[PDB]
Amino acid sequence: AITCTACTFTMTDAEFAILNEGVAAPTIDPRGSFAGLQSLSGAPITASASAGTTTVVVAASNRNDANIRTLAQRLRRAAQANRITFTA
Amino acid sequence: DVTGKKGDRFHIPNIGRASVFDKLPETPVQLQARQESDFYVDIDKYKESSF
Repeated sequence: AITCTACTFTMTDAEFAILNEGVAAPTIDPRGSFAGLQSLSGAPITASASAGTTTVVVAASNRNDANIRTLAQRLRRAAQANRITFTA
Repeated sequence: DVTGKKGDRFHIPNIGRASVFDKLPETPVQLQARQESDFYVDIDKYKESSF
């Protein structure tokens, strides 16, 4: 069984607010870059904040390749458009 | 040739170079303005030869 056990991204609160359309960490804006993914068991993207750092994780039962690929593509396009450094 | 001879200082404004900025989504373009200098030249030499 091929399982994705971790797909997490680390950001600053400012960059996440730019990407989540100005909304805070625990809420995912429906018009943001983290919305419009494939939902298999609920909300496919979760976000948390801790001391200026926002962690964005694909949900436990929503980690198919489509969600991972689309999240990576959205992050790349958003970083290129907004001139946000994407250091690996 | 300033033989018209109406004035003592002559000014020639300088023109600088514009900047280029990244265009971000949902962000207005950055407007650019430059404060430019000028080059001034004087009429100051008056020479004579007499006998």
